[PDB]
Amino acid sequence: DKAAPADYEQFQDVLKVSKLQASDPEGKSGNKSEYALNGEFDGLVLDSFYVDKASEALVFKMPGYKNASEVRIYKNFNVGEADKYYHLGAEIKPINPRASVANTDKAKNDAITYLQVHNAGSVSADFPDGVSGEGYIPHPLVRVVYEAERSGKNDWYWAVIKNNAVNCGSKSGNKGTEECKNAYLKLPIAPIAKEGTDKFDIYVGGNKLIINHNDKTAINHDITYWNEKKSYFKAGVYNQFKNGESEAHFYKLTYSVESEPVIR
Ligand SMILES: O=C(O)[C@H]1O[C@@H](O[C@H]2[C@H](O)[C@H](O)[C@H](O)O[C@@H]2C(=O)O)[C@@H](O)[C@@H](O)[C@@H]1O
Repeated sequence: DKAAPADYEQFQDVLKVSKLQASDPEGKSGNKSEYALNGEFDGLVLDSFYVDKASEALVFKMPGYKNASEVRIYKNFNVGEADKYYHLGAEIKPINPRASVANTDKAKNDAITYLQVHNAGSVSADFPDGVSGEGYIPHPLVRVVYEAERSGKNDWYWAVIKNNAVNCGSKSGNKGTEECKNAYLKLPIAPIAKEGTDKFDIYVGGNKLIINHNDKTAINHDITYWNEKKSYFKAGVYNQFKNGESEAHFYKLTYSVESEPVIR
């Protein structure tokens, strides 16, 4: 039933420019495993990363709080260039995500992240693609998440946007500040599909973050405050809930560099 994603033409392009980071839910190493660090995914099939032969879905699957199975796209890109927009396209079906979160500990821990724009560190700093370095702050620019319930909305996708470039980590000395208390916009994108897939396109460039869902722009947000941070894409599952396992089927996942975003 399970095959190597590298065998499937529709995923080959994105995999050539990615590595896989995958937690080991019962491993005792305490740091995630990493694979295809050279962008070569031949032979890679795991419980947490495979193609389902029948549907040809790329499956990311992961038990346990804060664990993840995700590809990390190589390019550390600048978000402030005119006419250069970095684009992550995905067509996904989350698999019974309400079941995944059903045994969680508290209402806030009821989320699953599918797509991210994270920072690698400063545009000022000389470190290569594919890794992180000086200037890194421990917050992604945006996560597209499923949330079971928020603000009366049940089973919607949300964009969790970091709305400043401040380090608000536990060792920052900043957690009490206004910037840190008010650091995020959490904005509702669309309910999860009743049937079929949900199509996402993220464009980052020209000092903008654009997020489309089913070809309709849901987020169109100036990100000039982030433009000192080299940024990069991740896609898969990453768990903000306890005591279960998440699963997402990606029927398409693409990465490209465009002269302009699609705004509609
Ligand atoms: O749950 C929280 O205390 C805050 O989480 C923040 O998102 C975290 C996220 O859960 C992962 O740890 C992540 O990738 O790092 C994130 C970050 O932005 O630092 C935000 O959701 C924040 O609103 C929460 O209060």
